[PDB]
Amino acid sequence: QLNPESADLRALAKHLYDSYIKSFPLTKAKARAILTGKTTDKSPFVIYDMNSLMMGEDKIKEVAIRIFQGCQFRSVEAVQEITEYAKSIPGFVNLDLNDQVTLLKYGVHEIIYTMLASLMNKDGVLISEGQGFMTREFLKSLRKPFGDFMEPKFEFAVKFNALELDDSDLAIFIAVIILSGDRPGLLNVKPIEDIQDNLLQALELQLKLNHPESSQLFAKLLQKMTDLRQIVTEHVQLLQVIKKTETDMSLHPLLQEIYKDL
Amino acid sequence: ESADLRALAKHLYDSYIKSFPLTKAKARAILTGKKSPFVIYDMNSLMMGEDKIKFKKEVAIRIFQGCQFRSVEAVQEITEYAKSIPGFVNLDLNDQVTLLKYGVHEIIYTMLASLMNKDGVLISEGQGFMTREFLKSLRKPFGDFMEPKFEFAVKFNALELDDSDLAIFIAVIILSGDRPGLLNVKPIEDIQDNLLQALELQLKLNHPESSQLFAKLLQKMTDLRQIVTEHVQLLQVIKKTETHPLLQEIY
Ligand SMILES: COc1ccc2c(c1)c(CC(=O)O)c(C)n2C(=O)c1ccc(Cl)cc1
Ligand SMILES: COc1ccc2c(c1)c(CC(=O)O)c(C)n2C(=O)c1ccc(Cl)cc1
Ligand SMILES: COc1ccc2c(c1)c(CC(=O)O)c(C)n2C(=O)c1ccc(Cl)cc1
Repeated sequence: QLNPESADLRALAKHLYDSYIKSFPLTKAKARAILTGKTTDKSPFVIYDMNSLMMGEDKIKEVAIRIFQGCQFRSVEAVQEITEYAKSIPGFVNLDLNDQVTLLKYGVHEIIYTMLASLMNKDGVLISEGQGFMTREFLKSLRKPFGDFMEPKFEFAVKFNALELDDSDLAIFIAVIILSGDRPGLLNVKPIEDIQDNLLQALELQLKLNHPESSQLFAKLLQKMTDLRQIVTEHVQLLQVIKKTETDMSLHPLLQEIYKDL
Repeated sequence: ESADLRALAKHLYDSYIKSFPLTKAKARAILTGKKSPFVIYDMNSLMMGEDKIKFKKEVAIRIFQGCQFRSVEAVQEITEYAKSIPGFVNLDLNDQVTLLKYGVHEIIYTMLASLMNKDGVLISEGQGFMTREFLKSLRKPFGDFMEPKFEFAVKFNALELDDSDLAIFIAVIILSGDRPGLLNVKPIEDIQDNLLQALELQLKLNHPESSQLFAKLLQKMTDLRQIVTEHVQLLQVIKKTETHPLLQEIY
């Protein structure tokens, strides 16, 4: 049943889950509760058009660019949360400082899209800490350059969410993503792969115990990692179109460094 | 199932051995040193190997075209192999075509790695060895079409997989249920599910040593698809060169 090796893996899964809850205010469990059905101030105000958007700004704490800026800041914040979480991953802070930067530089967006799926269903996405919900249709109808940014995330989210992972699963998966080893520019790949192998072992057991009847969930989840890369690249090219189409459009420095020479 | 997975593994290996002329074991012997292949390291050596070895104006272009000739050949070998995978033939015909159309490229690079090392690649069934430098020394954008494969190969070969491993991995690549246009994704995923179990057992029995090799191999699929997207890119750019009708059709 349980053994010395298996026991260390469960301890790691728990540590990671506990750190995950402490680092990310809006978990998938909370997201799903708001999306499925409640009464408490859990019910989100829905934005599906210009007027409703107008209304949401009064109920929630051109539009194309206003949505852009809001989504832009939330990513900066997400980077901060992910960065905080990364430090809790055993051995991560002990690695060469440059590699810590490299790992974050490349894992941050893959993680952002992974967790964003937790806030999405086929019809829309929770915003402003769960207070609002912006429909998929509204986002897809935005001015040419802007109405093409979210669909690819929704397409991914609908399929990824089909795996039915919960937060304890995601906590370990997110750690695996960060501690890659095949990221461009890494100095000491060995120590990084040793940590990842251990996280992989933890994720494998975690999925088997939490999802007994889900055959090869582990392999299916790992394959999803390719969907994430695709999302990142595609997103980058779309970002380049924006930089040129809206010379009056900014872009937070933090995000700008992540994308530099990516 | 313990035994049902090994039967599947053995079956794929046997079929893979029969569908693919040059195996990794075969190529490895030839690559490290175990008939010394003709080496193409520069222009004159190529020219010599052409009439001396006999393969099948402007070198960069002819080399690029030879890559296509071999790719098309490989496709038939892969198609035949795909047909030996249990369940494949019973799938909707259009899906089979969809799965092959999107999978051959991934498989081509996977297998191409078996014939590469950090210094070059084995050509024309091991008879030759085109050097990595000669390839990188090609002009226009041609001196950069093989390099990404080498970099992928270098990383992929580090897993030290053997033919029996690759046989199952290649079947997994073919039965990808996320290919665009599929009409009945279920059977495809049910087969890949069965193949993934077989691949997992195979890697644990064949390499007790390397921890999480199964997971590491699957992560390599991220790399593969990038090599492909990237390859499709260069191919379109190449579509901007002046320097048949029936051949252009075949390819
Ligand atoms: C998945 O990408 C998005 C897209 C739109 C977003 C957000 C995130 C967040 C943040 C979040 O969801 O956590 C908010 C608040 N969005 C807004 O709709 C918005 C609307 C008007 C203004 Cl002025 C500013 C922001
Ligand atoms: C959670 O995933 C996303 C999705 C879209 C994003 C971003 C992050 C970031 C932040 C980043 O990429 O670091 C920017 C700047 N996005 C946009 O360009 C954008 C354009 C138009 C609209 Cl309507 C909404 C968003
Ligand atoms: C699985 O599909 C392929 C695709 C391309 C290939 C090969 C196999 C092999 C392996 C083989 O042919 O045995 C080689 C050597 N490829 C070349 O890059 C190449 C380049 C220039 C010329 Cl002129 C000829 C071949």
